[PDB]
Amino acid sequence: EEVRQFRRLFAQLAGDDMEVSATELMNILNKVVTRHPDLKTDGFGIDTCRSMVAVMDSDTTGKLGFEEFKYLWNNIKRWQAIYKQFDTDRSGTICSSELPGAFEAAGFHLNEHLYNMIIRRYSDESGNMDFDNFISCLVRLDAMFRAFKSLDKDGTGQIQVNIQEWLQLTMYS
Amino acid sequence: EEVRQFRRLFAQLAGDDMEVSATELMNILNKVVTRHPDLKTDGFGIDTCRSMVAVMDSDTTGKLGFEEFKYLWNNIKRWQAIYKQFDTDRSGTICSSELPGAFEAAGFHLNEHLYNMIIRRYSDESGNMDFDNFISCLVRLDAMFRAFKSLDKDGTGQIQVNIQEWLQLTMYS
Ligand SMILES: [Ca+2]
Ligand SMILES: [Ca+2]
Ligand SMILES: [Ca+2]
Ligand SMILES: [Ca+2]
Ligand SMILES: [Ca+2]
Ligand SMILES: [Ca+2]
Ligand SMILES: [Ca+2]
Ligand SMILES: [Ca+2]
Repeated sequence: EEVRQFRRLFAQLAGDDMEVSATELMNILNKVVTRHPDLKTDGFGIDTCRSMVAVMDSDTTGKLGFEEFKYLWNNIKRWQAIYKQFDTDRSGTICSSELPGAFEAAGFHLNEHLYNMIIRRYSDESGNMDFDNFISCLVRLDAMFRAFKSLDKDGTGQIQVNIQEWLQLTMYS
Repeated sequence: EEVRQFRRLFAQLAGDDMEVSATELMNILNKVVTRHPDLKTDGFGIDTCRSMVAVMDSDTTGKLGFEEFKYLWNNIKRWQAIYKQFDTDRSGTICSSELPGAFEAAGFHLNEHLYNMIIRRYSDESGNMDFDNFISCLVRLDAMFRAFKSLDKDGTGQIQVNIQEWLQLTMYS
């Protein structure tokens, strides 16, 4: 039943070219946030959505196919539940003191230095991160751990990255 | 005279913390585009501006100091002139056939594969790129070349990193 329902959701979202564009993704995510008054956001904007699609577009078609979209969408569902669970003051936002528990719950165990860098790059002047910023961050963070793992074939925790690979991974993002 | 005028522009823009925030950068860049009706754009948005500030924030204060802002602003000026020069049909946008000349004029030599990625990430469905997208792309592209070259002083074409280093280098919206 869930497999059939998800297939229908994808079919209706993707439309006539059978892939999910940045605009299509933006529009469905903004529909989600309308339904959840407990998620504070200024909206998912197009630039943020083009970045999400690029970092998830493993076959470089420009758009998200069934499996690419499935991976992203199920992550967003999980991360949404986490954001609500770790917003322990109901601000509708994740503050700097809430952030480590939320990221750790999502399987990302970072250190103070890296949390500080995340807050600086993604959170506002008060140290608060809203829903679109949080989802944009996690999608990227997950992709960057996955890219590292794919290059660390010998399991040493060091990767060698050539210039071409570097430009692909940073620019198509 | 121009040194004095630029110092005044920065002082008035940066205000009471003497650094330029993503919001302050957004506001001045949108003022620029108002003055140049020959540059087509849907505006500089906040997410794009937060990314620009982060990639330019080499002393990790969160905002752009005098020298950081000077380096960014002078790049934007050069790239704006290039955009007008390589828009050889006066559309107010850079098409896929105008892009290589514009990037080459800005010093960047990329393979066909990378251009295809950049056009998918930054250009519209017709292959046309607007002004904010063009500037956002070049600021990132320049930053990513500088980051890599700093870590490959030898010119091996390869860098070695651990996960912390990787995430510091790549966690840029
Ligand atoms: Ca579609
Ligand atoms: Ca794809
Ligand atoms: Ca909260
Ligand atoms: Ca936001
Ligand atoms: Ca300021
Ligand atoms: Ca700074
Ligand atoms: Ca043109
Ligand atoms: Ca634009």
